[PDB]
Amino acid sequence: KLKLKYYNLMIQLDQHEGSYLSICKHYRAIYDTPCIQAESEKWQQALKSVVLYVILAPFDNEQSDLVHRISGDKKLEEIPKYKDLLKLFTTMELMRWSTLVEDYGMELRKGSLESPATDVFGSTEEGEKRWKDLKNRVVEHNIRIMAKYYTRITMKRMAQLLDLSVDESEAFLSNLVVNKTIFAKVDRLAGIINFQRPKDPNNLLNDWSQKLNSLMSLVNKTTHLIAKEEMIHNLQ
Amino acid sequence: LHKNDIAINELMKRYCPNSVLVIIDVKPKDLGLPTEAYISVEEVHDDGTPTSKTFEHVTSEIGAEEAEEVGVEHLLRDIKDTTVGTLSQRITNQV
Amino acid sequence: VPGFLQQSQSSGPGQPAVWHRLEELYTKKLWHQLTLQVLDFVQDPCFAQGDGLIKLYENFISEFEHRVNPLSLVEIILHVVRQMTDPNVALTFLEKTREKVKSSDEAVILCKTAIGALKLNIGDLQVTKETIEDVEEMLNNLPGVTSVHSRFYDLSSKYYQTIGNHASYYKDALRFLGCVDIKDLPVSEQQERAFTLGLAGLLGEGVFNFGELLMHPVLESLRNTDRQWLIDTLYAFNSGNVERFQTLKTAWGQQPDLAANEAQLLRKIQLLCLMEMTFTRPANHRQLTFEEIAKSAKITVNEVELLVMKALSVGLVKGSIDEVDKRVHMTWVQPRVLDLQQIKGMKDRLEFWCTDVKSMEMLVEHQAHDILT
Repeated sequence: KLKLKYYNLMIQLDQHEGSYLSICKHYRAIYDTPCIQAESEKWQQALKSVVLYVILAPFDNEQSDLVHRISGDKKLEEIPKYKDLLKLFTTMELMRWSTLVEDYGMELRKGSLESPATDVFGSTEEGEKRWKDLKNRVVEHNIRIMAKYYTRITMKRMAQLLDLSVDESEAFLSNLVVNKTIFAKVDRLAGIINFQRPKDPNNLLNDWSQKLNSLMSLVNKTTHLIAKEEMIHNLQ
Repeated sequence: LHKNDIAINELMKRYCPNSVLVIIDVKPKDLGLPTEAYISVEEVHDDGTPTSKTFEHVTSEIGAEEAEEVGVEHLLRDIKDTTVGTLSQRITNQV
Repeated sequence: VPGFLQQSQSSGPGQPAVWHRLEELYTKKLWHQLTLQVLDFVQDPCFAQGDGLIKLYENFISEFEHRVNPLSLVEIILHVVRQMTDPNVALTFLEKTREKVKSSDEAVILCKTAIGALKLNIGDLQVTKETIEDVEEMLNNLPGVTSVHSRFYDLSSKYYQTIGNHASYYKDALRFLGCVDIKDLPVSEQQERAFTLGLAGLLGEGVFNFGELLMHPVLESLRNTDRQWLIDTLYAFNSGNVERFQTLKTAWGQQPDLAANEAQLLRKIQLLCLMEMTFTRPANHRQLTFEEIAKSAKITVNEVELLVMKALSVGLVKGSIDEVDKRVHMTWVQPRVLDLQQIKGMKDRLEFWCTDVKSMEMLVEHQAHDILT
């Protein structure tokens, strides 16, 4: 099983400079060595190191089912840091970034396992790179739900909700809009900025096909209405 | 269907894993596509009663393949066909 | 063998009277009227040292008779185990009765429920979930007896007593609430039964309201005996939402277990009003304002985001929030209950659709009826 141990040598190369995506499936490949173990500290530190790099990689469709594959294991939930990491991902909503600093600032003092703090905060320049990356990931997590809910928003309310200056809002909105993940509309002078929406034909697909897509349930109304009616009437 | 029709399916469940019973209608009257389809399933209930069988309605459609099309398509000899675009859609708007 | 049942023939005054017939029942070699009469003596409360001695003769009966269902053997062993006071020797004998009896009717459902009923002192948590999971798996075919499903609720309720996922207790107690047909037991037990049921069902996080099943007709008579502060606060969780007086009144009525879930209930009603505010209005007109939510939920303007968006995660509304004017635009709705005089107005909304389509469509083909011919 030495070839499986060579993966622990290659994770230094993939994680070294530019690739946070390459560690996704490969940190799950190094996770197979503790499966044969017969180890305690390296096993537990492998659970946290493999669950704590989710913030490192940018948001992608592969990242969702990725963390869903590791989610549900009986060994993983034993760490309260996994409870916070899962809390922010599921259902989203909002949590104060200072509280996120509280839970992620105690991981240096936490342990037992020092390996996550060695990969993340072990290096000064790499730690700061993952500080600003964490800032970009949590603000993009806010933008993801908010953009789908806009419609429109205000600039000052965005500043107090994101807990950062208006120019930092325009900076995070700039590098997110060049990623073409969300098409925005931003004017700071009037105070009215907005995200989405389609932006469709729209006179045919949106208004027609969706409204009469609800008329599918309207013409199917009586069909399943008399169904469930007879269902509750027969059994009693 | 009277309440006794359940045990017929429960007897022939040894023949087929799931037996779907088809109510039909010999005399067309109302309201539309005739007959009916009920599948044998155990849905229990949200009230947690001991499991009882209330047959779920299966949507039924009329179709054919080749020769079964030949017979009836010649046997109509009744109304214009279709005609597409004029009377068809508006009579369907009535019905 | 006869003298073994003769020494036990007299359990006291009046017992040998009917026992003269009991001993004449096995002379004719009929074990069934004997089964009903012996089971009646076993059901008859006694010391009981009579059933402990005679169970060997009843075991001898089951030996050569090879037939009689284990159901009666479970009914007698649950009476004897109370006098034995030791569950371990009762588990060895009951599992012996499980392996020594076989019939077309499944004996695994009645034996595992008897083991689960005798497992309360083990105390719990070790083999419980395994055999409790096996009960309803073997009950799936064919659940026509209706008797053992209440025993499945017994071992499942005692499985819940570890607390234990409150949200699951209402589903298990629903199974019991539908299992037994006629209550045939004093309401004095079912008033606290449906009380702690209302507590564990209301405090559950998975169910924010479910005001529909709060009106279920078999439990509403049990709620009539209960004090009306619980029914009124269940109407607050049915509609509400605040109604700050009633959500406090349930703290006046029930002191324990509410202090932990109180903030959860407040969140549940704060996401409950969102469906009812757009549902009550004729609308839509589905776009609301921040003043409507912040005044009703009496929460700060910064937390209405978490408020409405959590309801988006619950699934009761898909709507979007317009944050320029801080407006909230609802979409669709989560249907919950409704009411009397609503079937009438429903016929009004229908019959209007009837005369609409009838008139207009009869006008359409009124024009083109000529040209058809």
